[PDB]
Order: sequence, then C-alpha cells, then structure tokens
Amino acid sequence: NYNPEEQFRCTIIRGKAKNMLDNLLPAYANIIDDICPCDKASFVKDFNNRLIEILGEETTKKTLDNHRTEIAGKLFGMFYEDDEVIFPSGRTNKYIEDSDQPAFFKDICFKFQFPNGMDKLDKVIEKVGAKIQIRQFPYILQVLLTADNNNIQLSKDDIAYYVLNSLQVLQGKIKPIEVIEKIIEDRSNDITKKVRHPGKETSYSMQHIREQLNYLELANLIRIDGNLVKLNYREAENINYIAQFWGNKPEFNAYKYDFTSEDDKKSFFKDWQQYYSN
DNA sequence: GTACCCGTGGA
DNA sequence: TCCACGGGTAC
Repeated sequence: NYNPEEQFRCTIIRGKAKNMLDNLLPAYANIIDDICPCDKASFVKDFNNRLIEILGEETTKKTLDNHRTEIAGKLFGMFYEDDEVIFPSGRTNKYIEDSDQPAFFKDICFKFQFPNGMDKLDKVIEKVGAKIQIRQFPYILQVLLTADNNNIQLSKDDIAYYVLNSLQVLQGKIKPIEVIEKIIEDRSNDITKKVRHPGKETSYSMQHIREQLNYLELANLIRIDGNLVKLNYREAENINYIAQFWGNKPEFNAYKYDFTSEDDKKSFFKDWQQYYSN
C-alpha cells in the first residue's frame, strides 16, 4: 500500500551559514546576547552593522536582513519577539553557557517538524492542506536503524525520494519498515530512484533535503560519507532516544489555527517560535 | 504591488 | 551537486 510515487516537495529554509558556521553561529549568538533586550527598530540596525563586520563590507542590506530573519530568527530559532521587545531565546542562552554546538543542532532536530512556523503563510497553507504532520528527524533516524537491522545502506537519494519527498511518509502514514521493504524490493528489480523536477536544477529538488541531513550531521548523530548516509554509533544513546518519536504526531499542532483569521494567523507564528526557540 | 522563496552561478 | 547572494514572489 505504501506508494513512493506520490511525491511532495516539502522544503526547509535555505541555509546561509554552513561554510563559516564556526564563526557565524558564535557571531549570531554574541550579537543577539549583547544587543538584547531591545525594541525591533534598534534590533534591525544593531544586528546588521555588527554582522556586516563578519560577512564583509560589500554585503547588501537585503542579505543582512535575510540572515537575521531566516537563519538566526527562524531556522536556528535564536531569538523571539514579545510586545515589540526582542529577547535572546532559550537555545541561545544554553549555547552561550556551554558552547555545545552538537547539542545546539541536536535540539533543532528534536523539535523540527512539518508543518512549522518558518514558512510563509502561503506555503504553510499547502502544508496543512496536504494533511502533513511528521517529526522528520526522529523518522530519519528510525529508518536508518531499520536499514542496518536489514543489512542495507541508504544513500542521500534513498532518503530524498523515499522519505523527505514522499507524500505518504510526510503525512505520517507509513512505518519505516514499510519504507525499507520497498527499497529492498526496488533494488532487486534494479531500480534507483531520485528526486528530480523537469525544468528545475538540483538546488530546487535536493538542497533542502541535503541540508536537513546536514543539521542531523551537525547534531553529530549521522555522517555523510560521499553519497552514503550512516549513523554515528558513538552517539547511539541519543539516536535511540530521539528515534522513539518517529510515530509521534508533531508536538506543535498546526491544525488548530484558522488562517482565514488574523488572530490565529498572528498567534501561529508567535506560538511556533515559543515552542521551537524555547 | 517585507520576508521567506528560490533562480542563479561560482566552486 | 554543495551552498549562499540577493532578486523573485505573494501577507
């Protein structure tokens, strides 16, 4: 009954800090911790002017704004806003104190879900319209554990097509054992699947899938060896704990908000930030 | 008519 | 075949 042919492009925010993460992530945190608490007006100027010193003088304001709202704001959840006052988030405060970067992204993986409050309301509607609800990273880990238990190795393409771009999987309809069995079957029929969209480049189809795996790698839970995806068994204790929630519905219920309203539409993005950043 | 979305291109 | 600037787009 599990049919991977039903595909759905479910994206996360495009990354901007993978290359120089060891500088940018401390930069993000230290900038936020220093200038906050403060109103939104002061935050915009103070953040960008301090950040421009790291990214460069030739950096456009739009790029600086994008770093602030997409990465430090939404994807990493390093701050939040309450009554026009921007505070450093709980994840930032912990990172400031222990400097634990794997635990920073381990927390990101444990709480990341579909749908979420990172997307525009436009894309959120399509997420909720397709009855999408999943904790993908617990699911990814459980799939990897099941793969090893069946003596097979998964690639990035296997993860892409059969999990992170599979509609039924993203709806929480499919058990990981069903996915693995389907993969073993396709291989016996000499079938290799890939995520590709006609008239689009690899970035459109794969960048958000690769980068999702990147953060799982930064959490030190897996390793990307060429084209293969392997668990870090030195962190097996954390792998098994997180993997438990593969069949658990998202802890943040995005199916209780009316997006025809503006009361819920405003609280939706506020409540997500509270859940994700704290 | 901002703010994530994503085309584009260096690497 | 990553990865991120900054224009593209719909709140």
